[PDB]
Amino acid sequence: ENTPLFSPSLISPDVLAVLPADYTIRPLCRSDYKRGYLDVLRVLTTVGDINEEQWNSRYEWIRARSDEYYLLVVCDGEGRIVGTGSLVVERKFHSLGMVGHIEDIAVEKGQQGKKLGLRIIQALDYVAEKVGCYKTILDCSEANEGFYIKCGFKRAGLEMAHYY
Amino acid sequence: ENTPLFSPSLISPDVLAVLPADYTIRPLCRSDYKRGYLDVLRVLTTVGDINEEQWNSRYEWIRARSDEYYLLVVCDGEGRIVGTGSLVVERKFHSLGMVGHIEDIAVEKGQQGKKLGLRIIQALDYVAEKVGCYKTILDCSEANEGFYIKCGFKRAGLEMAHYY
Ligand SMILES: CC(=O)SCCNC(=O)CCNC(=O)[C@H](O)C(C)(C)COP(=O)(O)OP(=O)(O)OC[C@H]1O[C@@H](n2cnc3c(N)ncnc32)[C@H](O)[C@@H]1OP(=O)(O)O
Ligand SMILES: CC(=O)SCCNC(=O)CCNC(=O)[C@H](O)C(C)(C)COP(=O)(O)OP(=O)(O)OC[C@H]1O[C@@H](n2cnc3c(N)ncnc32)[C@H](O)[C@@H]1OP(=O)(O)O
Ligand SMILES: Clc1ccccc1-c1nnc[nH]1
Repeated sequence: ENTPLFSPSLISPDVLAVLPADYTIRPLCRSDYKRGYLDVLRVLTTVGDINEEQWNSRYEWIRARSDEYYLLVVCDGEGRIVGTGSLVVERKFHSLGMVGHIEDIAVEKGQQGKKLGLRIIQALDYVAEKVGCYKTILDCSEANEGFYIKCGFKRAGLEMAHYY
Repeated sequence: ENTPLFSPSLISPDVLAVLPADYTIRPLCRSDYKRGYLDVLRVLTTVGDINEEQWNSRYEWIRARSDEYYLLVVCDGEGRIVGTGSLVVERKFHSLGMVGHIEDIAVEKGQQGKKLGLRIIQALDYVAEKVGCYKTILDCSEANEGFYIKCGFKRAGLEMAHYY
């Protein structure tokens, strides 16, 4: 239940080197249910009650796709998840090339503005580079553009949406 | 080898109703190697030589992920693929919700400006709706924004990119 979602060898040594004392960034593991992962997600959207059975099934589902869905967490060294982010690696049918997609970055409100979001993005960029992505992309609002600029991203196009 | 990538029941009846005579939109199948699929892709990027062995292996790879990677084609009714597009369905770890991502839309140059790109997008939107996506998103350049506006998309944010 402490078996990481993906290899810890995919975590940037340079990011680990600059985290606050006792903090770590690491792959999700199944035991993170107990470390307040869903609480960090509540920064992003309303989540809902989820029980350990459901968590365990959703964890086996993502683990079946661990060559695509890279979920990592920032742990405060006291058993509390305080940040998360996702890299989804799109393996094309670019001479069969690969694009990383950054998704669902969240930092607990009380821990915001301490570079933990930057560290999460640096870590997801390092995963994507390591697995052979030529680029990482993400969609953002006009309001958090300046966050992604500080993380070394540049405007590349427009996000278009269609609602049902 | 005529076994479709995904169920033909996911193809919009309304789109099939308005295609030019003898044209169809349908899931990719393994035999599409022989119908000039790679030629349509050359509208998007430079592809390279790929042999039938490689095609067959890449086809089994996508078929293993046919709950995520929905590739469809426009067939002219004379054995020629003249358009393609992809829907990638992102199943979240939104109360475990789903986002469609439209990718790699291409229409052969000689068949452009006849509504085949619109039909491809309408068809991919219908797949996403049917499988339970709350929204479909895509990234585009400023130059083809007006194409997506005509297909019923609206600007929703910015695409940011990070190169290696
Ligand atoms: C692709 C997606 O994930 S979109 C969803 C993004 N997530 C959310 O909107 C959820 C709510 N917000 C958050 O969780 C956080 O505020 C995040 C993840 C956006 C940013 O994380 P934080 O830990 O707060 O930011 P962090 O301190 O790492 O920011 C790095 C730098 O960007 C700055 N910054 C942070 N947010 C913003 C912003 N919205 N606009 C401009 N600058 C910003 C920080 O002040 C810091 O600047 P510095 O280098 O000059 O110190
Ligand atoms: C998310 C992604 O896939 S990004 C990659 C997009 N693909 C490419 O750039 C590859 C090259 N381009 C193409 O293959 C095609 O031109 C496509 C797929 C962009 C559009 O396909 P087409 O079949 O040419 O367009 P289609 O005739 O369906 O266009 C529908 C309407 O939009 C119009 N239109 C098409 N392209 C554009 C454009 N770039 N700007 C504004 N309007 C456009 C058409 O004239 C038509 O207008 P109407 O309803 O008034 O007749
Ligand atoms: Cl294409 C895409 C775009 C944005 C977010 C995720 C995806 C994806 N899901 N599986 C593979 N790729």
